[PDB]
Amino acid sequence: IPAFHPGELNVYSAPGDVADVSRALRLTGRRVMLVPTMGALHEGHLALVRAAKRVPGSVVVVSIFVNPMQFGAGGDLDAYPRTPDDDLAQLRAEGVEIAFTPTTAAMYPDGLRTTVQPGPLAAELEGGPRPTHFAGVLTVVLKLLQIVRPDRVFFGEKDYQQLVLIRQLVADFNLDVAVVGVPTVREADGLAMSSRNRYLDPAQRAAAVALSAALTAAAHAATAGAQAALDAARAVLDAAPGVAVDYLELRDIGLGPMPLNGSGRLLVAARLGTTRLLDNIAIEIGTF
Amino acid sequence: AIPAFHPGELNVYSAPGDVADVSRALRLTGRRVMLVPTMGALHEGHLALVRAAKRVPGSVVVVSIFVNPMQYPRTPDDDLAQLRAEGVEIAFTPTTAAMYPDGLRTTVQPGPLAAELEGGPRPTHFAGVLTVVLKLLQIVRPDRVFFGEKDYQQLVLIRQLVADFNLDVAVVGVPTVREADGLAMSSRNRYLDPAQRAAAVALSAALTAAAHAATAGAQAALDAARAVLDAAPGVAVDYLELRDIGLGPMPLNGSGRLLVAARLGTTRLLDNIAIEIG
Ligand SMILES: CC(C)[C@@H](N)C(=O)NS(=O)(=O)OC[C@H]1O[C@@H](n2cnc3c(N)ncnc32)[C@H](O)[C@@H]1O
Ligand SMILES: CC(C)[C@@H](N)C(=O)NS(=O)(=O)OC[C@H]1O[C@@H](n2cnc3c(N)ncnc32)[C@H](O)[C@@H]1O
Repeated sequence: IPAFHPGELNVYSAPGDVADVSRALRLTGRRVMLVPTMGALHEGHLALVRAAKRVPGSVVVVSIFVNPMQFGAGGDLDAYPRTPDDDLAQLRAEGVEIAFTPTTAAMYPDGLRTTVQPGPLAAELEGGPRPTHFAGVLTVVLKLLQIVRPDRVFFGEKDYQQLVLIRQLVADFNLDVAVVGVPTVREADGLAMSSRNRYLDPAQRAAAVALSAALTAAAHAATAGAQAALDAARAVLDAAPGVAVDYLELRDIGLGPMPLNGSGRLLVAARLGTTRLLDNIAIEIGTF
Repeated sequence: AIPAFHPGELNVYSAPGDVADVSRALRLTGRRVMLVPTMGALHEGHLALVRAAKRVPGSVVVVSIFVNPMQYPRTPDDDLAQLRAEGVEIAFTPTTAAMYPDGLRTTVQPGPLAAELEGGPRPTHFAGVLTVVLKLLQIVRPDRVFFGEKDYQQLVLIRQLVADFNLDVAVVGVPTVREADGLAMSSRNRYLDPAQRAAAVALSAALTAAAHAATAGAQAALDAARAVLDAAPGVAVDYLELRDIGLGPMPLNGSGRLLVAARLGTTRLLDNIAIEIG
């Protein structure tokens, strides 16, 4: 096997390497935590890291890979922020012991051959205009799960539809891994932290508070029912300078069609100039 | 707590979590878990897979029996009896509802080979096969998984699954078991009337002739097989194709595979054979 130095950051590029190291560690009793990322790490990613780190006797594997398969059209791929130096320094600071940084050739030696076909949820919301996006995501996440074989895998609630689809993947293929959702990390004014936030100028940055404002307003209005919750969110988004709403939708927590008046998730996607922002929140209908 | 396991006896589990728990406990005790996926109605062709799995030192054999609705009689008690007689220690016999508790939701989409040959008449067949095999691999987590060369295209697509999804299992293909005259063993053979069963020998005869004709090249191999099939009455050839061993285009020399499918009345038969060109 390759070398592993405990209490140090170990960086592996080869899938076989991180696989052997993970397998070895699992036999020594350490529980293996996996945090899949596309790099450009910020505080939101670090909350997943810290959630992983908190599991007693955990070894934390953070993968960094920009997956060509989940990008669909033009140059979303070439436009994705890549800050690899900073990424490894943050992981060192967090006391993460393993970074997995595979090449495209190592992940896709045969191009797109066998792939994962998600359920119908992948055609909705984010999947609407990007009908192959989630197939890309679930395919890469399945591969990472098989390479690393973790006990638990960590995803943010910020990408709630992704989190849900990953739960379906784990259930539907009988994967032996626990999926842990981690609450969204927000700036001081409520803005959901995202790498995309850097594409916002100072005007747009100011208008952007509206997504989380609309959602939290909705969450409190919801004592008055679903229509009140939705109308409150919409009013806030309409009061906001140059925020173009793509969707604002209230669903059950599994992203089915809402109960009558139960527990749910309110999701929004909006454009500020060229920058598409996402946010979501837990909603309880008729409950203070 | 781990379900009861009695060594040297046939232990039957219907719940995925149960066989998962048992397989995990056994590997920890120094056993090597071998998986043999079947749809039951076992014959000597299936038992060859079993015997291959058994001879691995330290092996514990898991035979799954599950009829996939995603990819016609049944004998549960007789199947279990055969496994008992082979000395298999675990049979996994789940229900459709246990395997598919949420219906068909996430599935495996095979590569383009799935659209070819057997995927011609049945264009969603291999999607069903790869999905269920992926599920059984995750449930049992075997060290090795066994498939017959009889279903060569199936075997090749399973190797593609294992490669593409980085699965940590060895895929072992087991030679086709044949009747005394060379007909590949299949439950479908019993449906053949005496004339059809006589004519059916032409598939295997055609392929072995080709394998021997191939010292004279690719075209001589193909022409030999076609002549043999042309000498049989009531044999409707669906395809006869020579490909490389991974089922790509045949290279000019080197190793190949010759595959045939044909219909004798209502019964469809398949066969294939290794070929070495020149
Ligand atoms: C690799 C695969 C999972 C890919 N589709 C992906 O989402 N890559 S990612 O780098 O954009 O994000 C990695 C993880 O960080 C999570 N994340 C991002 N921002 C936040 C935040 N503000 N609060 C909490 N969690 C967050 C995000 O939901 C995801 O689970
Ligand atoms: C579950 C999945 C594998 C499913 N598609 C399937 O094939 N079920 S099956 O019961 O019909 O086949 C079980 C296994 O037995 C193998 N098999 C059958 N006949 C023979 C034979 N004559 N010689 C060698 N091997 C043989 C067959 O190729 C397969 O790997």
